[PDB]
Amino acid sequence: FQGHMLFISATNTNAGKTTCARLLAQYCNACGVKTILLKPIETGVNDAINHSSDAHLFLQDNRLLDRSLTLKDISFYRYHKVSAPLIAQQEEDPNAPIDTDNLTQRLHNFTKTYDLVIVEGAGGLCVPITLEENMLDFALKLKAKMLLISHDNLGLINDCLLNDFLLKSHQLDYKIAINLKGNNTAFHSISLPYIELFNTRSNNPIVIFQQSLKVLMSFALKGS
Amino acid sequence: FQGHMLFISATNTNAGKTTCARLLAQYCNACGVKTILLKPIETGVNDAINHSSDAHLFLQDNRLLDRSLTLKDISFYRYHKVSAPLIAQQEEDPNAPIDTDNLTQRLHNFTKTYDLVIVEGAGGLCVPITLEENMLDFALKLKAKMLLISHDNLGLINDCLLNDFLLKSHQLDYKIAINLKGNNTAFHSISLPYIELFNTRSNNPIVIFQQSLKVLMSFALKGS
Ligand SMILES: [Mg+2]
Ligand SMILES: [Mg+2]
Repeated sequence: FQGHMLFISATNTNAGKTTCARLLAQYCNACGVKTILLKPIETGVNDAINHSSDAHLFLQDNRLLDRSLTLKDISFYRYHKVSAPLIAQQEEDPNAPIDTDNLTQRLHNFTKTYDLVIVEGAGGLCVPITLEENMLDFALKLKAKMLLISHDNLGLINDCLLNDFLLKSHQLDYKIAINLKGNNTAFHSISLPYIELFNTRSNNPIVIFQQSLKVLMSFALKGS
Repeated sequence: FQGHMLFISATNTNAGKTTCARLLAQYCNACGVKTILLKPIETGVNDAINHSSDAHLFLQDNRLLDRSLTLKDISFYRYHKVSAPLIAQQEEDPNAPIDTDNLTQRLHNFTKTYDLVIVEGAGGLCVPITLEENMLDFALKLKAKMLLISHDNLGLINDCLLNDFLLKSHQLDYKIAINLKGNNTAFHSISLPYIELFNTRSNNPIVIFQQSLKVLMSFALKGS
């Protein structure tokens, strides 16, 4: 086959997509699985003045494999507004709706040259990209596997399970992984006991990202 | 018929269930719709030392209609742990799993004496009560209408739509209302434009709670 593709979404903005994506791509590359990081859509940016957007961080990592990469090779629709992409596009670029067919082509072209293509979304599964499509729809069009990153705070149970319900209702392979931050041991006392129970009762368990680099590389690469 | 019943859930703990419930019951009572507030399950409490839990606030309001009410008349399963109810119950009261058949009886008994029975949940729709049931399951067993309160911050779009997807997938009447706090005008610039779009495209619109006291009383009381 050509390279595999893994979409990274989240329970909430700031849950840890970018941190986790970069740690997973680093692990994969260290294991000889040639992996690129892409941020096709990004809001809240001003590239004239700031070089630490998600796409810039991914570009830094990516140039360790290809010096010739530039920002426009890995991020395609970029907006100043800190909002859903649909809204940002309508306000800043009214004559250029986001074209997910184009994005699908561009992202799949990287499966020629990489073993794994990691695609970070924006905003969450239900966040609108176009009038007709949300991030999940985009992931479905890509035929990617899905890694949903959860925050590690009170509330994670509800948030994970809301996403579980949406994902299990669609035809894609997915995992949910909690981004368990340093210095949080309330998690183990408050939320973990339910995660444990859920995992005995579910055929698709919720994992802890930090425990799961090998498992998640296996997931991303398995099969066709 | 006997009195109507409205369940109040939320996108997230602290979104504003209790504030909104109390404002809606106050409005209803001022309109001559005799309304009680119930908090059947509550975690994170210590009644020996603190009298400002949700049940205590509801009791304050409720005693304006019935001096004889006490806390145990309106809240039935109460735990110290700040966690999902299932976990709190398993740790603090291992021999008494929450009995939603009992709760259904107790809550319906209030439809004899009230025009509207408002029931606040805990935690969120997917938060576990028993091994088999979450808050949504409880609401379904009650045959209540559902009011889902959303926070007003960036992220509300995703959160509302995740809940929308779950609710529309089940057989109940529901509304989603944003608790738009004082001093937030970012909402109108960032999130409202999408809410507006969504509402033109949906047969069940997302409303703003503060604009909607009349509409929400109408919703709660309509029909059987
Ligand atoms: Mg990011
Ligand atoms: Mg409350």
